[PDB]
Amino acid sequence: AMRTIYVIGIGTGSPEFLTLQAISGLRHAQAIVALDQKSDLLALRQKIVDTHAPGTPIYAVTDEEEVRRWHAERAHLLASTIRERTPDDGAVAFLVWGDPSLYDSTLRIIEHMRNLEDLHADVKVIPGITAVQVLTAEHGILINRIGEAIHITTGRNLPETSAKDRRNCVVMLDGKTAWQDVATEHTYMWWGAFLGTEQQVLRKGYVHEIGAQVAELKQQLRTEHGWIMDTYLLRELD
Ligand SMILES: C[S@@+](CC[C@H](N)C(=O)[O-])C[C@H]1O[C@@H](n2cnc3c(N)ncnc32)[C@H](O)[C@@H]1O
Ligand SMILES: [Mg+2]
Repeated sequence: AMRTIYVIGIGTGSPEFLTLQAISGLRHAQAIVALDQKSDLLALRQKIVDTHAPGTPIYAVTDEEEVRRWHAERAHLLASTIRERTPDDGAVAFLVWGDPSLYDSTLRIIEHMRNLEDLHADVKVIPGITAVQVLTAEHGILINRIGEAIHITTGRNLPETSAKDRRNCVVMLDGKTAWQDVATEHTYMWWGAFLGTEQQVLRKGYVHEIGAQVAELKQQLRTEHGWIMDTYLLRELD
């Protein structure tokens, strides 16, 4: 009939964040794919699979005109791999850090690939715990004040974000230190890096007070580990 493609959120930093639904999907997949270096992450991901889908290898796919050429080749690669490793009624799982819906290209890639390679499949998305949810849980805070909007955005977008939206915003994908550029005396920040993991680091306080310190810390950690992923929440406590 058709194959099932599970797109499975595997959470952030720890195997404890996996849902029952995710575990069922992993255990029923006849093949596992991940579109991707960060050795710590590869190791965490393998640990999740070793625990729940032991005996199933992870097929990890890694990267002008060249990008467009790579996408076509990647599409052919994915379709061929799926057809080889699963029967016509079988199931493949794609692993996605956090939740598949949030700042991730896997679903888009799958949809493009299916169209280009004429791959008949039922796509089923399985939610997972996002970095945002780990940040708020580890700090023991609410993501909003009563009735308040929540603006989730990127470091690149932050300087162009309205003051009104910056009253309660979550910032992802910040390669720099964008809190320094938008803070007032009332701006409070909850920050975290390597959330969920044994190398988790949390900081909080007024940007007035801690912003330069966290900027220094983020560089220290990046030099040490070779990379860093942080998420933070800014709130105007006026
Ligand atoms: C490519 S997006 C993927 C988001 C993912 N789908 C999710 O639901 O969390 C990567 C961004 O997520 C955040 N991030 C992911 N893992 C993190 C972690 N363990 N600690 C802190 N931030 C993390 C950072 O903002 C990072 O730049
Ligand atoms: Mg205040």
